[PDB]
Amino acid sequence: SKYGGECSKKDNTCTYRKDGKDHIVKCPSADNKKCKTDRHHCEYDDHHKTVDCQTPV
Ligand SMILES: [Cl-]
Ligand SMILES: [Cl-]
Repeated sequence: SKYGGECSKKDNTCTYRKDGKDHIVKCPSADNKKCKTDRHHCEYDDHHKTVDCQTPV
């Protein structure tokens, strides 16, 4: 599945909720996937094993 959360601009991480716990994973350093805006929605995609801290709004 895909798991949603919020990104930290300070740390360039995504904190996502999965099975009742929070998990923190680095965002990519790629320009249009990194955490550009603090607390932007982010997702960990467990099908692709990928993270995006600029999920489509
Ligand atoms: Cl937790
Ligand atoms: Cl910000």
